[PDB]
Amino acid sequence: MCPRMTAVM
Amino acid sequence: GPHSMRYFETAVSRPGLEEPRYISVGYVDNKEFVRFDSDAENPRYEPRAPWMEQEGPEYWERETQKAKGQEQWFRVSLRNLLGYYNQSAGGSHTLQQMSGCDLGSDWRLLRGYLQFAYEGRDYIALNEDLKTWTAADMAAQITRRKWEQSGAAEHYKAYLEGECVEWLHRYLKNGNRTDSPKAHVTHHPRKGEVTLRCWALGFYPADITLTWQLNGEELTQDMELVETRPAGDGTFQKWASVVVPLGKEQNYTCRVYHEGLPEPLTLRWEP
Amino acid sequence: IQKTPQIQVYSRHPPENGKPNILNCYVTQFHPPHIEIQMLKNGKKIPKVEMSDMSFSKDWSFYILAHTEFTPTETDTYACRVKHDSMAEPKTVYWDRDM
Repeated sequence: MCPRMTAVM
Repeated sequence: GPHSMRYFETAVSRPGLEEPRYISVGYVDNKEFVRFDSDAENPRYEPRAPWMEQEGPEYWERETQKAKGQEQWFRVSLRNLLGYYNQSAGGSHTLQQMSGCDLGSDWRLLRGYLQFAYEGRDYIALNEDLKTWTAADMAAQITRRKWEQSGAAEHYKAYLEGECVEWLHRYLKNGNRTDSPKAHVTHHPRKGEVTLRCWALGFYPADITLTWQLNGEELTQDMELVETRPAGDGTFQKWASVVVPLGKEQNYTCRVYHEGLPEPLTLRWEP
Repeated sequence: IQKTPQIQVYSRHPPENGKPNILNCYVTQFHPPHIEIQMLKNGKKIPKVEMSDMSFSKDWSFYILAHTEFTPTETDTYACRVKHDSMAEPKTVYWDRDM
């Protein structure tokens, strides 16, 4: 289960 | 024993290439089990270990659709980072990520991870408490403030304590080994001197220690070694050597320490 | 910044003259990940050289394993040649059977 990033850098 | 899952992700921009290349590698217990690559013909998450094949199509379709979001997320972040560091166009830039969870022998969460590196150097990281961020660079404070106001740490804490753990359990069950080293000493002339080289072969995992002792105390100076290296078959190799007077072969003893042994091995040159 | 490739050239199995084996070129601790790797027999490029996929370790540095079939003789020289942005010139590491 790979992660899902939210806010960009 | 303890267990772990990891996702290593990379985005690379090159001199002319128009848009970045995105690679994601998944590890269970420090071994690769899934991989995605935006360069491939039909970019998708692919199984990289035989035990992963028992997952059906909508597993792979869900993972792949996430990897396409990540690809865009990294593309935008590479663009923002370019301006934070006042970098001009026409360079090569890299963005990297490590995320995952560590479990103890009781299969409970020991520690979560989420770290980022720009240009191969630490950029921002989630602290062990999964609530606050560490960011050293002055350009990185912009990102730390954005992620604090948006509360992004809560999203990643939920993932690390929940999905990371539960899907690792599922992977562990479906895939539920160490290989002990076989060691030997070799003989090489140096006129009036000789080098003895203690080999370790066929061991897994990679962590290992090789020492030489002169009928007593360890030899730290005088010790030539190599970094542990893959055989290519899943096992690893290493050796350590010392220079010795030609008549003193048997006053030197090699020790081999590895997590797969009942106790450390002890061996000498035997002609 | 750029990180200089460390290179090891070695056989998968203890070498024996006249016996098939695998020759490995292990390249670690380099950045950026773009890199060229060529394996050589007596100065000539060995065709069919298998290259592992792009991977990186805990410290963010990339590593690559290259390997190819070979049969050691007493007189054949095998080497690995690596081109990377951290170096002005390519770096050649020669195979040493006893190492």
